[PDB]
Amino acid sequence: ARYGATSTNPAKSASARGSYLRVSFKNTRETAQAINGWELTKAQKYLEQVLDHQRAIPFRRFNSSIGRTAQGKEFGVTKARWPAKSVKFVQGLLQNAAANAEAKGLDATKLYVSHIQVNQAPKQRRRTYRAHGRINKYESSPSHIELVVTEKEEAVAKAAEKKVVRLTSRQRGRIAAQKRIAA
Amino acid sequence: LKDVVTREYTINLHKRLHGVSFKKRAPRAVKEIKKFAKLHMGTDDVRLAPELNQAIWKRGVKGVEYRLRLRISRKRNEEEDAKNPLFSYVEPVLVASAKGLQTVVVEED
Amino acid sequence: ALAISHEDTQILLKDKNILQESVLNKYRTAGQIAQTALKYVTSLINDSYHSKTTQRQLTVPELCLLTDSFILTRLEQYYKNKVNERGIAIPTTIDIDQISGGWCPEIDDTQNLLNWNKGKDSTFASSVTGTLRPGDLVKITLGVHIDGYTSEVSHTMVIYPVDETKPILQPTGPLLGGKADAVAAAHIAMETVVALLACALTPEKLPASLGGTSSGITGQLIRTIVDTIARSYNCGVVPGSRVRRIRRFLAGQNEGIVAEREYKGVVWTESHQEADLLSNTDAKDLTVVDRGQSTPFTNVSAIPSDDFVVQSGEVYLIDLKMASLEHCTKKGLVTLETVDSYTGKSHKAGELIARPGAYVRDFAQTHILKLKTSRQLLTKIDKQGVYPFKLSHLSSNFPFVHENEEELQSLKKDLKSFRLGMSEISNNYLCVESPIQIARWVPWDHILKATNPNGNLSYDATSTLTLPGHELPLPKLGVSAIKLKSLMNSTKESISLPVARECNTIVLCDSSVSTTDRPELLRLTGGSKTCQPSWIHSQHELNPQDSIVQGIFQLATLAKDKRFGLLLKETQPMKQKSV
Amino acid sequence: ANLRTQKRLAASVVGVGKRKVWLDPNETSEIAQANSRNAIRKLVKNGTIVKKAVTVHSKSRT
Amino acid sequence: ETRSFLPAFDKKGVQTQQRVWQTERFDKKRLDKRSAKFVNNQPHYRDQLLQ
RNA sequence: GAAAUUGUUGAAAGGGAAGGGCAUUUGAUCAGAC
RNA sequence: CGUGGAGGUCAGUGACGAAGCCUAGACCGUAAGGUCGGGUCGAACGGCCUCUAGUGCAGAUCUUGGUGGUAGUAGCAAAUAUUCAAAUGAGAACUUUGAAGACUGAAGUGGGGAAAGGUUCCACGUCAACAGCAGUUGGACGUGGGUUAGUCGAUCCUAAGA
Ligand SMILES: [Mg+2]
Ligand SMILES: [Mg+2]
Ligand SMILES: [Mg+2]
Ligand SMILES: [Mg+2]
Ligand SMILES: [Mg+2]
Ligand SMILES: [Mg+2]
Ligand SMILES: [Mg+2]
Ligand SMILES: [Mg+2]
Ligand SMILES: [Mg+2]
Ligand SMILES: [Mg+2]
Ligand SMILES: [Mg+2]
Ligand SMILES: [Mg+2]
Ligand SMILES: [Mg+2]
Ligand SMILES: [Mg+2]
Ligand SMILES: [Mg+2]
Ligand SMILES: [Mg+2]
Ligand SMILES: [Mg+2]
Ligand SMILES: [Mg+2]
Ligand SMILES: [Mg+2]
Ligand SMILES: [Mg+2]
Ligand SMILES: [Mg+2]
Ligand SMILES: [Mg+2]
Ligand SMILES: [Mg+2]
Ligand SMILES: [Mg+2]
Ligand SMILES: [Mg+2]
Ligand SMILES: [Mg+2]
Ligand SMILES: [Mg+2]
Ligand SMILES: [Mg+2]
Ligand SMILES: [Mg+2]
Ligand SMILES: [Mg+2]
Ligand SMILES: [Mg+2]
Ligand SMILES: [Mg+2]
Ligand SMILES: [Mg+2]
Repeated sequence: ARYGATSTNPAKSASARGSYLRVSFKNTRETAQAINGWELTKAQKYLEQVLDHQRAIPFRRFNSSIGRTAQGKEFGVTKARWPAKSVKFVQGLLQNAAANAEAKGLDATKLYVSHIQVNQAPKQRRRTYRAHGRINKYESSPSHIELVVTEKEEAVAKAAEKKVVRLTSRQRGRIAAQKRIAA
Repeated sequence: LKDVVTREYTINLHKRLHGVSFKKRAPRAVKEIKKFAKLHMGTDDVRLAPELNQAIWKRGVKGVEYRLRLRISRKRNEEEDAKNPLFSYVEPVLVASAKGLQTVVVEED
Repeated sequence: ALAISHEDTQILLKDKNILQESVLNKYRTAGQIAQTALKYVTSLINDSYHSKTTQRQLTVPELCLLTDSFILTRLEQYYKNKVNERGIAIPTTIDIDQISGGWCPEIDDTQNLLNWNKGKDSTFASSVTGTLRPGDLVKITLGVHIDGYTSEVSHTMVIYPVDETKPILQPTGPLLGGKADAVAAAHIAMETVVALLACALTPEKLPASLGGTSSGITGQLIRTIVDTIARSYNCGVVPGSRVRRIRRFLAGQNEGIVAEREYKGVVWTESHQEADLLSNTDAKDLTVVDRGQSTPFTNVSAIPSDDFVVQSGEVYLIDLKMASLEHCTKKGLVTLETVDSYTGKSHKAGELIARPGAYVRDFAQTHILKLKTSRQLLTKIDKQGVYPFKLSHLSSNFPFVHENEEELQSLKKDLKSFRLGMSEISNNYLCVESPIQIARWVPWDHILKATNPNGNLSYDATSTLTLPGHELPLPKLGVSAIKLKSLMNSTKESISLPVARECNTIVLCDSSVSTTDRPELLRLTGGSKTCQPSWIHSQHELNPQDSIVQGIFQLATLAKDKRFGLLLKETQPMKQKSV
Repeated sequence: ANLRTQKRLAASVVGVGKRKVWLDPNETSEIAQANSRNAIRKLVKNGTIVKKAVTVHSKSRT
Repeated sequence: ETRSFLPAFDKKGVQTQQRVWQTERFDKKRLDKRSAKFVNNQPHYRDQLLQ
């Protein structure tokens, strides 16, 4: 374990990590951030929809040159896709997450995904063939993923107001006059 | 809910295949039939009786007929739950001319 | 139907296992036919050895054929038209001192056995030879089925020198070894359980310091006793013994490998020898692997020996092998060792290199055979029932009405052709061989120093369901048969033991089944001719003052009376000589 | 099941082209167990396998 | 007959033959990246358009 | 187990580059004090 | 000012954390640099006095190694062509079978060899990597089987030559 840093309370969260998977790193990172912060029941149905092309994954960083679609309007962006393979693995990490959660005794409708991250696996290397008898690297950008689901706690409202008040000698006598005037 | 039907439709293939690539022409008809039957009885799960296949290909890739008389049956799906409880099945009806025939409910018995 | 259903699972298992008259007469023909067998072997045995020289000493390979072909003689004459399946349940197996069982040589091999052991010898000089020397403990195991119902004979005959000083042919002297202490321990225990299975018909005349009326017979009762008789005589109860419930085409030994739902019986393994040594510290911790093997109906087939409680209308087998102890200072575990065909394994002068003479067909395993000789064996082996055989039984000439040298040659030329169809079946595992094993004592102090990297629990053994997987149990954790051979193969501490094997079949009948009697005990393979002890003197026997011992003497002479509510019949043999 | 081999041996035993070999689609479990010529022999005479009729080139027009 | 046999599996085999394919792949990619530079070394090349 | 390079969270900023210099505003953050 | 090693000295520092590495935390020095706190780490190291050198990097179309932007873009388009069901299967555009449609069209996409290949043939297992999509298939991977000569070749003879 030792995931990317978490602001979560560990007791109430579940975690799932695949690694060295075969997927577009640039595509899977996108599909991640589409679902980040969501409630789980939600996102699950969502990815399903995408798999049928009812919704899409807005491409917010590695977007360059893609075709623009209608379904982007939803998230207010013109560039979006349906990365079918990238999803299979996320559902996978989502399917599992739901499960590791239920063995810890955490409520399934109180679940949501707080923390989702994808960084780069070691690239893997093939050969490829070009004109004039030259050779170029032919590679994949395999992808690490980790997914930390949280049990929703809205129960936090804490009273913090810390006043150590330094008031001058003038400042004191001038409050004493407002309260002498029968404020 | 939806209930378990059968009907007989004439399809105009002539219009749906209009201006297709001669080499890909027939294969469209296969898709244009599955699409057509997800229209009526929007079952979305459509299967093709291989006789119908021999009907669509009987004339070769470029020679698909102008009109088919198609017996379509809505039926229930089994075990192994698919997204649908419901089925679609298209198979041929042997008939002189596809001309001037009206859609008809064949009463199942 | 092709599908084996719940309708027929009921029609096959509980129905044909109903005790009815049509059924009993099949068993009764088997009780005598089998005892008519032992009486024949017994005859031939002494004719050669004890008395005057008849111009050849028969050999063990010799007596096997004559024995078997005689037991074919008697199945020719009974239910000939009436019944489809009639045959030999277990083939004649003649065994010697250290041998547990499984020894059934074909004629071909006396030059093979001789050859292989040419170098390493002098312990086993009786087995390799086939000639039997004096002072030997010799089992003879026979069984027969009629319509798939099994009656089994087992007895331990001691052979003696010959004293002609008395014109009366007296076997001079008694048997003065701890050897004889074994056979009289089993002979005692045989009568012991004989009288116990009478009390489960009715809790009548049941020993009071033992059972009461709460239990006619219990899982714990029978087991507590036999180990008492053992510890009495200091004879180690062999790991191979059992007390079994039997059915049509289902018997204990037929397939030790193939599983049985709804299992009934008392089982004895090495997993039980630790429990007796480990009854000192009562620690209940069982270190268990969660494996789902032999999982289906584990409840019934796990072989619980406590949950067995005797019923009436059941057919039981008593199987007892009791290994004697030459004095062994440090306490140890009694185990079985297996005998191979390959010389190279060992430089030990004391090893036996031999061949398995018994086989079995597993209808589970299906493999297409390319060879045309191993095919003719396959469809032939399937022309026989579910019981163990040797390659001789399969043939045209095997019963051989008139026995000539011309016929001895007819079978030998065939054996070789069947040897070659045997290779292709035995490697593809379409058939399993019978293990030929030795009696092996081990010091406890080898196994408690045991250092192992862990490893294969894989299923290679004929052993039954639960016990086998780890063999030596969980409280010994880390030990499987493999690391056991390794331990058993540090040999300064190794030693081997004589054995007395005893098989009785007992059929429990009520007054609906037995009319003239009132509730009775039918002893098949119990005949007065077959159960004869041999001259024996041992200073161990008969420990008084144990409530279980005093209850056996009470019950020993209790079955000794006709005021006893359960009258014990002994099936008498048949008439042998006809010419 | 993978029936390539069974179709190959069929052409060789029957002694005709792989074109002309019929394997009963309903027999696909049984044909699986063939795996040798003499077995295919049995299957060939049995009728689970059959050598298909030659397509026609008619000279009547010429 | 209650004996139910699907199972045959050995982790020792799969796991330890797993590393194997995983080590050598590491070495094949490493023979690639050593030679990647001058793989395109082409002495006695003829430019088509250059003078 | 560094750098380049990369993901996530935090903060901050952005009308055709960014970055630095002098100076103070606002935000954070730390020493000296006895 | 700093660096790798030597002689000397602080009866120097150290498993109660040595060196290293991270640090919009502090401190001295004009500067080269030194010094402390935190984190990380697990076995050796530093100050002064002297000796020595393979002693300090932004460059050299510098040397090897490692990584981006470019960019999920260029592209994956010659050889007329595929389609329906069933089977198998965690999974089928691509495997197996049936069905239908087509191509090579005897100077063939057919059946045999030489040169060269060396096990690629065949079978049972199998899908991490390879087959620039896939993969339940394979010229891949793992375990094995497979080549039988008095008459076919080599062998013998001589050619240009050696
Ligand atoms: Mg652009
Ligand atoms: Mg473009
Ligand atoms: Mg290229
Ligand atoms: Mg080239
Ligand atoms: Mg057009
Ligand atoms: Mg470079
Ligand atoms: Mg490390
Ligand atoms: Mg960095
Ligand atoms: Mg310094
Ligand atoms: Mg140096
Ligand atoms: Mg440190
Ligand atoms: Mg920094
Ligand atoms: Mg230099
Ligand atoms: Mg440098
Ligand atoms: Mg540099
Ligand atoms: Mg450069
Ligand atoms: Mg690049
Ligand atoms: Mg493109
Ligand atoms: Mg390409
Ligand atoms: Mg192109
Ligand atoms: Mg093309
Ligand atoms: Mg394709
Ligand atoms: Mg043509
Ligand atoms: Mg052409
Ligand atoms: Mg070819
Ligand atoms: Mg060839
Ligand atoms: Mg091949
Ligand atoms: Mg294969
Ligand atoms: Mg590929
Ligand atoms: Mg793949
Ligand atoms: Mg290979
Ligand atoms: Mg000759
Ligand atoms: Mg010649």
